[PDB]
Amino acid sequence: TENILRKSDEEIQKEITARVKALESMLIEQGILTTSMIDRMAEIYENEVGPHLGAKVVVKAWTDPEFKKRLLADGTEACKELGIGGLQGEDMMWVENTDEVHHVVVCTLCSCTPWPVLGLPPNWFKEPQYRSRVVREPRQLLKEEFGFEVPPSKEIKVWDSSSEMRFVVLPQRPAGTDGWSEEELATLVTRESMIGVEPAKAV
Amino acid sequence: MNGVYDVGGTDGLGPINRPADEPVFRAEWEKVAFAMFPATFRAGFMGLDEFRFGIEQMNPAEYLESPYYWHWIRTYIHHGVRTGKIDLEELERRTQYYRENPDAPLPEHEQKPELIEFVNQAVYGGLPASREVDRPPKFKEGDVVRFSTASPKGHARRARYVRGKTGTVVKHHGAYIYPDTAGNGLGECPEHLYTVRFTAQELWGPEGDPNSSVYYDCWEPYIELVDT
Ligand SMILES: [Co+2]
Repeated sequence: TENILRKSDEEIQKEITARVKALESMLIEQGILTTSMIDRMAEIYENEVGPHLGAKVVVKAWTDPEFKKRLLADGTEACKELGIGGLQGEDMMWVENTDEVHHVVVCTLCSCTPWPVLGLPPNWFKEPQYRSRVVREPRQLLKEEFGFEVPPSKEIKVWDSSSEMRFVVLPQRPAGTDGWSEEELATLVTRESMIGVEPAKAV
Repeated sequence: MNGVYDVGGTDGLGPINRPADEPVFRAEWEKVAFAMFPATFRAGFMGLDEFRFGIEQMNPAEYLESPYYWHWIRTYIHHGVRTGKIDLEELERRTQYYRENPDAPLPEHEQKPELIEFVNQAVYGGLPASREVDRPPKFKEGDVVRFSTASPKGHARRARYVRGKTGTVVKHHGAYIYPDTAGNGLGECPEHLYTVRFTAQELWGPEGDPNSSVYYDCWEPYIELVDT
């Protein structure tokens, strides 16, 4: 939104860059931060940990009734079966979408998300607009922002992750996918479908 | 604290800004900001709850429109100063130095295998906040409870929109680090954790969706029994 008091994005970026490089120089001299540490954290979340991991969990649940039960019973333990877990995903509780219920996740108090299965969240998920509105007008928000229309009669459960427990949505399996392989099914699972702002891809 | 950051239910923040696609890190400074998390954590600048409290104390206007990772930088500085690990004056001088010399080098330093070890361990092993306590859970599934109307001036996870509201316990997750103490440098003091369900009508009155409910996590002290 317009704010006549705000500097240009270019000026904002130039100031932040200098402030961060300055702080970085100090932490480096203190011996608690190094360039290899920086590069390692970045490579992990730019190429290793992402929503493709959550997709693997979803497709296994879609094709393994027993795994699905275990997943809904104890998310952290189930995902460990696939070597999936870790930082900010130490405690996961998966919730299943059905014809009677739709789940949507948010962190109104900040921006928490289960990185081990979704990777670092897109900026809109961490911003004030989505966080403030989703717990108050979830149906309208889903329609207006994501073009996702949830029938009035269908209940919308909004999960506000205020603790370290991380909620992840197990989207319903799209129709027309009988007998599909886990690899083929994975193409339908999106980060958005596991947040609940969109259903898995149709067709 | 009753900070602006507690946005759940706030009106007028505007439409969502969502590009078709975006990189994990939009600029090099963001990668640095991100990596400083495990770095300062290992260095004892702060714990996770304190980390959040530092961001909560930001200038509201700055918080609402600044890049997300800038919030991280503010909390690092906040705790660096609090713990006396960061000299604000030196930081200001260096900031000006890098403003005038953006391509100037960073200080010479030796790489440290233990820092990489820390990163891999934290990422793949995680930093579990679950803890064991001697007391049994006070509540159970099905209990009807009321969320406290307390308004701590320090850190807490008591969204203003659920205070004084009545809901039903959905699940007991065991005990975890307690924000109200941890975020204020008072220790983990673990408390049992529960997910509680609140109908939209209870939260928003008539303006609430007739067929929606919000699930919010509550540490034991946050709720008191209404009906078993
Ligand atoms: Co958060």
